Amino acid sequence: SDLKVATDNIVKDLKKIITRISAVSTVLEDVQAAGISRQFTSMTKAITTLSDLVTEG
Amino acid sequence: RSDLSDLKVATDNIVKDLKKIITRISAVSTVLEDVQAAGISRQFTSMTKAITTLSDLVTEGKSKVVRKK
Amino acid sequence: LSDLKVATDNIVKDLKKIITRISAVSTVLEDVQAAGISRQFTSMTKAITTLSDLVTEGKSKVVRK
Amino acid sequence: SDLKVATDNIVKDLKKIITRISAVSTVLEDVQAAGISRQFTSMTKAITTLSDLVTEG
Amino acid sequence: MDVRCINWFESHGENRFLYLKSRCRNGETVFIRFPHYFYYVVTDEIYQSLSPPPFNARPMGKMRTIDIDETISYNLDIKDRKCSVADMWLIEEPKKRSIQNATMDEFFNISWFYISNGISPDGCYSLDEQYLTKINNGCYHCDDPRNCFAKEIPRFDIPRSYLFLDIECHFDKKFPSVFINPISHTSYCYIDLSGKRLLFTLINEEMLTEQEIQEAVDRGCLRIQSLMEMDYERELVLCSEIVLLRIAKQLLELTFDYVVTFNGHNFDLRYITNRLELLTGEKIIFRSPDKKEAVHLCIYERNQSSHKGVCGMANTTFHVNNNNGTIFFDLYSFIQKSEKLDSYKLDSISKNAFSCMGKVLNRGVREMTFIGDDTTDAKGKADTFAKVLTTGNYVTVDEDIICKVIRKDILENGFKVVLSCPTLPNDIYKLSFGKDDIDLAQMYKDYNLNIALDMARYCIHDACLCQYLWEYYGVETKTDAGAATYVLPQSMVFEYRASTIIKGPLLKLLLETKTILVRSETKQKFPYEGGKVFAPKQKMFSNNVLIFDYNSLYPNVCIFGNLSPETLVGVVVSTNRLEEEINNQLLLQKYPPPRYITVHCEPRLPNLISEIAIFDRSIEGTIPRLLRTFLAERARYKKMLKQATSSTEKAIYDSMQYTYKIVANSVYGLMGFRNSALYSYASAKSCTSIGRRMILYLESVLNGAELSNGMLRFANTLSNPFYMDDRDINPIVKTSLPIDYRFRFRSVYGDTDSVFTEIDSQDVDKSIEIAKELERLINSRVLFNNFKIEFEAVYKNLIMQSKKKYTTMKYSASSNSKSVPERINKGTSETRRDVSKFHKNMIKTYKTRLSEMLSEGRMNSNQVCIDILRSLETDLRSEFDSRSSPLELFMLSRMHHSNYKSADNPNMYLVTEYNKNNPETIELGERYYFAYICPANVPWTKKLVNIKTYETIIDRSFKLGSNQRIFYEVYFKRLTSEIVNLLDNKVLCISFFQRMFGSRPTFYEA
Amino acid sequence: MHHHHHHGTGSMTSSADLTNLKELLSLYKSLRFSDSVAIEKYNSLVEWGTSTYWKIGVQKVTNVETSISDYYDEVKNKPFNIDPGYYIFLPVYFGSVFIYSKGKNMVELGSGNSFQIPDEIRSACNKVLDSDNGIDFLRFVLLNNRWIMEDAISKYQSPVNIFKLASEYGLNIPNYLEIEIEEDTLFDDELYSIMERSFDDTFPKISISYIKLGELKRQVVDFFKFSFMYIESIKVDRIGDNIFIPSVITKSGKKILVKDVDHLIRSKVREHTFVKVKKKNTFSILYDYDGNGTETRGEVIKRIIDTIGRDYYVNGKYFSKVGIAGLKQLTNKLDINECATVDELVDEINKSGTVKRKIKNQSVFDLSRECLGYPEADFITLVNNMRFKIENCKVVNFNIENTNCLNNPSIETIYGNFNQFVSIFNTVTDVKKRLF
Amino acid sequence: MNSVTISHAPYTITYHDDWEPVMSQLVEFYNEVASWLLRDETSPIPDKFFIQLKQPLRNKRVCVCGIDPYPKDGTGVPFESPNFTKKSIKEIASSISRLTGVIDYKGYNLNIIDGVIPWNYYLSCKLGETKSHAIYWDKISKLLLQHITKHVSVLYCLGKTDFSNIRAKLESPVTTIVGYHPAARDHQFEKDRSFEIINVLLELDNKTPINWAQGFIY
DNA sequence: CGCGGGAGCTATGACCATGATTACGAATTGC
DNA sequence: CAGAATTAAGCAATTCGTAATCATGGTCATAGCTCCCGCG
Ligand SMILES: Cc1cn([C@H]2CC[C@@H](COP(=O)(O)OP(=O)(O)OP(=O)(O)O)O2)c(=O)[nH]c1=O
Ligand SMILES: [Mg+2]
Repeated sequence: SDLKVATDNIVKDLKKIITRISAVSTVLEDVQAAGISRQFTSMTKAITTLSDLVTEG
Repeated sequence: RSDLSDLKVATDNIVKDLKKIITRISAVSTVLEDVQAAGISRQFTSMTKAITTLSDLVTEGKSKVVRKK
Repeated sequence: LSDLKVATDNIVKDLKKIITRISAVSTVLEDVQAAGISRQFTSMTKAITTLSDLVTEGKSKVVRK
Repeated sequence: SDLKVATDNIVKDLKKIITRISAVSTVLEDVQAAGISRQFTSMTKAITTLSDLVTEG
Repeated sequence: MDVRCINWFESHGENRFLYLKSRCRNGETVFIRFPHYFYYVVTDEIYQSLSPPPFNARPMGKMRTIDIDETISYNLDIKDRKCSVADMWLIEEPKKRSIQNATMDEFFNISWFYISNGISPDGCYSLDEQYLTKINNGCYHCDDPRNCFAKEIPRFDIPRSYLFLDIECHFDKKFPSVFINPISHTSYCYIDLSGKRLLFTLINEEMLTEQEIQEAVDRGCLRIQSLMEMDYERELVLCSEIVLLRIAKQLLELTFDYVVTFNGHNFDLRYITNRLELLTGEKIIFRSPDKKEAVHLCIYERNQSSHKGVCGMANTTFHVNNNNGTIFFDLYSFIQKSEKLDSYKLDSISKNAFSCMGKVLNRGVREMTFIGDDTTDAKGKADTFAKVLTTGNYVTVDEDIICKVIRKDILENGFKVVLSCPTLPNDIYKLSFGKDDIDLAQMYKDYNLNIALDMARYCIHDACLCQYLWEYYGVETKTDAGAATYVLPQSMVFEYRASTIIKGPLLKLLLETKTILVRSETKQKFPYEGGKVFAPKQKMFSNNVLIFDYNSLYPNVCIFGNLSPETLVGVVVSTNRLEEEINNQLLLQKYPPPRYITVHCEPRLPNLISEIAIFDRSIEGTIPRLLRTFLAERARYKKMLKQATSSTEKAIYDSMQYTYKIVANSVYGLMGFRNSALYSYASAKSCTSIGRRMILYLESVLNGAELSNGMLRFANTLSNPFYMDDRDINPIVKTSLPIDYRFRFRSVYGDTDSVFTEIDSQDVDKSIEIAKELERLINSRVLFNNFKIEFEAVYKNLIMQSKKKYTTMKYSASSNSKSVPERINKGTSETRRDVSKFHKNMIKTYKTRLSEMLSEGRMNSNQVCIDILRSLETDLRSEFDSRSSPLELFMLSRMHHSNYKSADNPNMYLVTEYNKNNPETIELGERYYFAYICPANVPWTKKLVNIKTYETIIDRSFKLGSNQRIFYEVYFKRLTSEIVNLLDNKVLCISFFQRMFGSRPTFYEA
Repeated sequence: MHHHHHHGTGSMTSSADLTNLKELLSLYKSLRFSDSVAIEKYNSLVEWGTSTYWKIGVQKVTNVETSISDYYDEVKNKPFNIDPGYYIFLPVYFGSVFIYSKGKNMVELGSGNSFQIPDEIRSACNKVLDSDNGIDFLRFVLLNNRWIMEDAISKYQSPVNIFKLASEYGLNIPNYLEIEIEEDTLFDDELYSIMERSFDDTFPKISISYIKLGELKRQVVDFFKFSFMYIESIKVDRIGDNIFIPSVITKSGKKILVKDVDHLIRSKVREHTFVKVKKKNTFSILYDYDGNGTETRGEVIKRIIDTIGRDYYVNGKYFSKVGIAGLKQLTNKLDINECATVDELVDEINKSGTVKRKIKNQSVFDLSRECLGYPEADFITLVNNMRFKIENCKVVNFNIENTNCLNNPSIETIYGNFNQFVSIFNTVTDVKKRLF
Repeated sequence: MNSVTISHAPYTITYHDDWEPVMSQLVEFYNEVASWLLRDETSPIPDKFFIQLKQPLRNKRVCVCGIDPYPKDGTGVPFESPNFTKKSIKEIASSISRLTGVIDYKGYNLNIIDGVIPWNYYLSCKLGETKSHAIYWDKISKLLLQHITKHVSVLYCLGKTDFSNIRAKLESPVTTIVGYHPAARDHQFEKDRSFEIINVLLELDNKTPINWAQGFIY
């Protein structure tokens, strides 16, 4: 299961990233937060494509 | 990690690591396209649960930085 | 087929997807190697070497001269 | 058992690629030949990087 | 010698005096000159503290002094309200002086003259003659009014003198200016002491050629060249304008009791005195009865600022600077203060006042012969119509067409009139004396002798119409009762509003109850919740609704709980439920429930959660027994209304009792009014709170109440909602009704004191005498102390579109099932003055249509929405295209004031623009007709903006231009939103309103 | 009937109405540094002047942004050249900047609310305003439950003579120096640091404000570097009895000072996060920034009380811990000798006549609320959801009906200590009955 | 600074450019009132009825309004008498003397004050008569005070009885001070301190306070 | 072979226009 | 000798018009961002 352990490492890295997002996010400036919310909308688009590939095939 | 002067290098590191994560998510998606076009029989219910936890964690990380005023 | 423009566009537009999938295989392999699980890469090495020498003979056969 | 069949499908796709290049390669014209030559150098650079990944241990 | 007080009137300048206008039994007018001097009330130590002694000082006795200030007390313990009893002396000075800590400064010197000398201003007195000192013929001087005005003999009828007048002036422009336009006619109604009513009209002879002047002499009119040639007996007199003005001047300088005009201080008397100053330089000189000081007729503007909002100037009344005793009375100002009508132009007042139903005996091609008597309409309405028909010229039929009177006959018990009317099918039509339907400027452009005599007839109709409005409103009876009740001079009665007219009986009471009200701290205004209004249970009531109306609810609240500023023990407030509970229990143990009433009220401040007001009922306050005086006056005029038979006297006495109800609710409202010195926020707030708890109590008792086996039971017990009372609380009440009458009552609507009790019976007579039994049983058991209700009406087909808005058929308690109902509209489009007559007419017709298709029940709701919206579609498009209906049935109206928060308010800007452009100056408080006017090339407008910019003020001389048109779209928008408020299928209504007016319709939520 | 005017006009022109107009102008010039009491007085004078004169130049205000930045220029974060002349160097402290208006009540910058102050320090401030009527406002700072008079902005008198008179009056002033500047010298971090060391003040100073003698306008200078430090834990240490200042401890061990509670809630400080801290060589200064998280203020209160402890609650600007309340806390709040029984307490309040005046003047509920240190609005909100059974104005039984207020953790903590509140309430009730 | 022709005795009347929006209506009103106005001997000369039409309205922030000129010796400028015999300007000078602390003066003149336009509501009166030309000057007085109170910030009225209607005679909001007249009895004008109230109400409108010492004639 | 110049696609935050919601005051009346 | 002199009822609730505020959508800069070509 290379795919499963690859996605497990992906979600573990992203869990560490979201913990440091919670660390830095209280005092993120406006252009900072705009950029990281742009990247999070890119996140939602990418996981939408990934969900479409695991659903439709 | 402790006593950093400005957030700009910290957020730039955040953004660069997240570019790497977007690149790796697009990579795993576009190799999933290839293994689905190969025609091998797969069962991806646990994969669907993994992307469900992925979407919940991305929503949790997003909701704190969405809106100003 | 006339004027060979469509053929050149067709053979250009797929190879960027090819190198995108090759970088995808590289990044999934990096993701496996950074996960810490024990792996052997013998048949994959054989597949990459036969892909490489087929690519080099194609490169020798696609020369402008 | 998924990455191996993924590279096998990649090998079959490049088999189709090389057969169609050998079919059309009786005339290629110089600038598109140079473009696909730089594409093949980028291909060999990516293959060399992946070979370093598979041979680093 | 016996006199009756006609008028009280004060002179100013040099030596200052007060005068009485009085009439003896033989008919001689007798004047009594009193010294008018300032009145102040100080304590005994303050009275000895003035180093300058007063001119006169006589003792008022030991009178308690109450500091009427409201302090919220978070703790239960309250300082006793100050009750400093001190001997008080009446400081009487001819010159105004400022006294430190002087009390009772809110009252006028004239009321203080009345009450400290014991004089009722409407009373008959045998004057003790040696106190009177004869100045000259007809004028006396009384230094001691206490001993002279000691014998109050009862009423005797006096030869009361009158002068009713309007004038007409030549406007080649829209409206006459004084300087460029002459007087055409001055019509006069000279009622002297001998009692004969001389009806004469002075006609200007510079407006006619000598061929027409000698033609008028041949036709019977009298041509004069001087004052001594003038004969008052002649009906029509030709004269020059200067001689006409001298006759006007010498008539106005006569010591009449009343010179009565309509819009005449503003126009007629001002025009007469100014045109007299222009042509000959003379002025109308009013002399004092002692001939000491003489003033000229100068119409002084008087402005009353509003008491809400930004306190801008809201009403302008014009009066006459008189000092001969004549009550120069403008009926325009009086009917503006009294009546609630769309406009108070004289022809609209004649529309409303002299409206009679007329049967038809003869029909012709162009002449329609109407008959009216005691069978056609109410008794006395036909005398009033015949009285106006004695000088009337044009009669409006069914409020839409104006018909000239062809021939006049006055019957014994009604009228007989022939009208230039088109032939109409119905036999009974409404006849009113409103409009002339003429272009008066057009008749001024082509002036001849026949036109001069026609406008002489119209001018004498207006002059006698002043008398017919005088007798219709009963203004001398209203004046006498207001003078007696409000302890005010007869010329002062209507001119002041509630706050002054309270003070007269208030001063009578505070001298009787030996009490002085003072204030230490400033009065602070808080919003408080008023009387409770219940949502209607449903829109249509097929089933009969009983109306139960408290007898003067807020006065009976104030009398019941002794709600006065002076009897408020204090205000207990709590920010928290802890000190609320502590104060509640410790409040019950400190203040006993019989002697003290605790009113749980609504908090004045947001941090407070409870505001309990405590009132001492051991000694009766000045506000409650002042209300006892006012409801005594209302009760005696109500029982004079009950004994009244003619409709004119019935209308007079109904307006009397309504006025006394209004001034009793003003004794209420002055406690809610901050700038009054009777301001008591706890008393008015607790008055609304007790009225709220009483309407909640009467509702909860009547809702879910059923009648069974001759026994009436209620849902809730009959407990006094504020304390335990000695009367039994058993809802099981024995009736005097038959056993088989088993009917269930429920409350469907309640507005403040009026619970709407839906009985399940539809029989009218049965519901009426069951409801009289209910009124007796509630007044005997459910209510307590002063609280009484009256069964007013049975409401059939009660169409409640919202709160405070309902249309129904009323059957009164005197009326029966066979008796004709009176269609009562309350707050609907027919009542409201900002609603055009076309809007009222289609709301009435579509109300009739909706009522009959819902009463038949044949036809479903969605398709009745279809056909009534399609009928609306064809009616509104026919009105937009054909434009057959005139401008006068699209005229809105509103009151011109200055009370505007914004400097750039569009209504105020509209009136200022019209005052700049037009020779009409719309005064403050004037009701002007305005309509939405747009150019006619504008098509149907979907989305409506700048609606206030399309308003154009409509005048009687205003004519709609060919390029202009009525902006039908916004009238139709209001009409459509009311219509879709009436009926169901809201989604189709939204689509219909969106396709016709581009907007979502306003919808009521129950 | 014309003798009662066309429309009666008040005596606008009288001298008392001129004093009202001059007061209206004075509080119009003082709008940005007045309390809600003077704002309501200004609105009363505006509506009086609008009912009295048909227009006035000033309008009613619904809310005034309380800022004193007209007197106080922009804060310079870079070194600059100071002009020659005489200067009054005054240190700006860390706590919330308060301003004392001419209406004898204390105003909060950024909120405009009137914070409630002890009696002696209000009496000293009122006597300072009685000494000089030209003072616009007195700039104060509330840090660690201390009021330091930072500055005395006045039209005529210099603050130096104000400060010594306020120190004689009992007010707290900095050890300030007044010096000449001989030459154009770059106002750098070293001269700033020795200026701070010249300010012999134990309590933290974040910046320096200097006043020119030639110009009335004064400017705050501040040299710092912005820092973002990881947070180990959040602690409270006790500055007065039942009064706790919030404090923030980093992973390195250096302690970030926190201004008030509402600074900690507004900036949304969470453990294991980054906060904006102004860095000095001596201490750390938390920035007055708004938190960028989506967490609502009530949930920040949730998390902060959950991290610190459930029997801590928010009491205005300081945290407060609940405990078993008795006669000791009531005698400490009454500033009187420690007492064993309620009878002896009645006796000593009778001995101290001004303390007896204080017992008579405020109610039982306000006394029992202040003795346990409950807040105004939170405790009114808690009691406004409860029904009480009561004998003799004493709570025998207390119960709550609505539990929506228990989502507030301060209200929940005060509900936890409501038994001790009932005990002190019955004690103060018995005291008020036995005195009166 | 323009002149418009009048049919009657003041044939040329000179108005400043600030007065221009209301002159087309003033000529219309004056051509109907003047034929009856000029029969009576007017206390100001008709040639100087409109000499305060020459004053600009932009620099004026205070309108001081009397109801009419003096019954005798009206100079056309309100509250000016070169002989200084009039009691109204004498009490005005007394009030300003207490204001400005100026005891030495020979006359007072409100026209020379910057920011103050002395106004008479009714622009004329008969010889020995007060408010005699009221009916002639009602419309012109309304229109002209409408125009003044658009430009000035504070209106000061010198009559308690005479200016009781002044909130109806005006319809645009202006700062209106209905003060006691100087010739009023009880010395109520001595008692009131209205000229400080003018300056305080200007300070409320962020206008320049009137230096009332400019009015003194030395 | 490797990085710079250039160009095109594409989400994405900010701004603006349009229309629906709502406070807000006048007008009116009921009470 | 050359004017002043106080009044003034409350709140509830509906409708309608205007204007500030906000939901929704269209549009436009704008950074990501990714590839095509190219020149040393
Ligand atoms: C008319 C009016 C009434 N009120 C209050 C006061 C009481 C209630 C009920 O009075 P209502 O009109 O029903 O009649 P009511 O006064 O109770 O007397 P009747 O029902 O006629 O006997 O409303 C008021 O404050 N101002 C007013 O102008
Ligand atoms: Mg009633």
